[PDB]
Amino acid sequence: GPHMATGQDRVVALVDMDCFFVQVEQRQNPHLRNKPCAVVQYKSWKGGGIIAVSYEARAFGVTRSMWADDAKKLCPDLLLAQVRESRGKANLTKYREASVEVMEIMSRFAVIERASIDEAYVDLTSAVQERLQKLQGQPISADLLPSTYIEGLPQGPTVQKEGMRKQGLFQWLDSLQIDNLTSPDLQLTVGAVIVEEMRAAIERETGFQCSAGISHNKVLAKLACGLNKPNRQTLVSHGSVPQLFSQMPIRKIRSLGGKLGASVIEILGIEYMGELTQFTESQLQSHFGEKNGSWLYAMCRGIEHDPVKPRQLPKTIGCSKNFPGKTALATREQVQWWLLQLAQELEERLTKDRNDNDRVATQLVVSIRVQGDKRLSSLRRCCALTRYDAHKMSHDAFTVIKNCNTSGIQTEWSPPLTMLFLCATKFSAS
DNA sequence: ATTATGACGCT
DNA sequence: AGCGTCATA
Ligand SMILES: [Mn+2]
Ligand SMILES: [Mn+2]
Ligand SMILES: [Mn+2]
Repeated sequence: GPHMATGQDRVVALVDMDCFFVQVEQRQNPHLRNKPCAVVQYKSWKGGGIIAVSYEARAFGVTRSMWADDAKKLCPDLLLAQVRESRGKANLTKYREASVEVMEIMSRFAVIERASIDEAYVDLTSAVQERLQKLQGQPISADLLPSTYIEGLPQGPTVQKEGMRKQGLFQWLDSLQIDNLTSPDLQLTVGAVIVEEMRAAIERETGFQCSAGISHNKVLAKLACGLNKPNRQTLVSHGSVPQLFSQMPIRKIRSLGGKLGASVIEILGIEYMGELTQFTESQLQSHFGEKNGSWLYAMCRGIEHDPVKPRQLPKTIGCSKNFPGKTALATREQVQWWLLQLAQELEERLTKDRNDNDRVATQLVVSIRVQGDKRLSSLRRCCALTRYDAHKMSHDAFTVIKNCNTSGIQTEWSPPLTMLFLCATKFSAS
């Protein structure tokens, strides 16, 4: 009774950009605006690989990881923007810099956790308490929530979609008790008001639109965010969880999209998140381990405790390139040339990072893939990173991998390399 | 022959 | 440490 924890202590939001790289290119090139559009890397192999798709183009069935030539079969008028190439490789700097624009705006409202190049979590608990004390028991007007959906509403005793959003919002606000400054539903609502303000600032100041989710933890906020994309935000209350989860495939929850989620389904013979509630914590721990078991037990009830980490900057800076099919590197001079190309991009990004962020990387990780190996990475080795010098870094990288060559004579490289990776890690203040 | 990343868990 | 898992454009 009075003692069951309900995972309602925090207000957490996740803000995620809409079709992010496409918006970055559409801002730069107005001819791409309001069009079926995609962003592609490379060109020669099957038109290049698509990595971002406008919502107009999704309507034709265009997706990420589609070759452009195949996307064009679905959408003949599809417009394309190409990722920059520098030093023989795709260079993502434009999108990393656009990301910083957005992250710096979000940071004006709260400490954020950068979770990808286009999204961040926000713990709004404190900001909500202050807006509530300002409010002075003042009801929250629907006009303060112009792009908010309330998940699960409307319900009970118009065929438009905006009409439905407003009906749900009205039912939600009508049920609220604004008299209680400790009420979780009220706290989420005020959180949503703040996130409207945040999203308006992002669009005003960058031209980019985004979606958001507001809930009591990161997993629910992430799930919420996707429910009404694009250019909308969604509030998932604690009370909405049993209905939401009763038909929610397990794989849709963050961390459960891979082998663990598949094992949950197979071992327990279930399909939906809600079905997990019928197992004891010990049962779940027995199948999935102590940590996963406790996490699942709480998660299926809408409860999760992972903190929003105060980290706005990536903690690693890496450069990677695949060499697929017949382009695999087979000579020493080839390997050394590409290690240098990667190291030069790495130096450029590291030197900028040092100036911007007052830190220095201290470890260099070198990774390669060899032909035949299914695994992402075949080998991973570290060495010291003592100077931001591309020639030193590439020479050092070569030194750490040079023994991988099964060749008898030194000039050939075998088995051929299908991936090179350089990553700077272990930052210290400077 | 999607690729280019980036965080965190295990032992 | 090195490997594996899961994730995002
Ligand atoms: Mn996005
Ligand atoms: Mn995202
Ligand atoms: Mn995506």
